[PDB]
Amino acid sequence: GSVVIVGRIVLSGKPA
Amino acid sequence: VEGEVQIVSTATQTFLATCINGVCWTVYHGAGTRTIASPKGPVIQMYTNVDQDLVGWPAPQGSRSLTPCTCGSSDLYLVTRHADVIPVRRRGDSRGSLLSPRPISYLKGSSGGPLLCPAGHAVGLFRAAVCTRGVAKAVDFIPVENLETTM
Ligand SMILES: [Zn+2]
Repeated sequence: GSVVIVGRIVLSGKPA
Repeated sequence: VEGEVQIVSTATQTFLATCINGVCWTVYHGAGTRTIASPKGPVIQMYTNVDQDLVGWPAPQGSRSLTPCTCGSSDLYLVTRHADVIPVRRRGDSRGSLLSPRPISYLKGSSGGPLLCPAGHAVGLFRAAVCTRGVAKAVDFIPVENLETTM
């Protein structure tokens, strides 16, 4: 199988 | 916006990965020797150290790396898959105590996430929760030094 990326976290809370 | 932490999943479980120094690291107990998905096909692991319970793939798209800690602080902060920050007091080379124990459920799915210092720099990679009757009071982590060394 493969590891897929389901989401991401920005530690600074950057909205941009 | 680029993220330092990736929320990943395999057919069986969900956990986290953390990009440190251009590499996307996570726990071997979550990924194994699995490859990581990309739009050009799966990319194989750059590093694999079953002993340290560590694996590493090239940093993926939409990510940014974390800077290893160099201040040596013992006041750590664990980031969960839900983006919750949990203060941890470092007890040793690879362990720290939660300043406020949480039920194990609160820490589930977070292995592979980062243990940060007061400067938000990477101190280690969350390896496993140390529970006592369903309450997580401490955690085991892989020092960034091991990652630096693996590279
Ligand atoms: Zn630091």
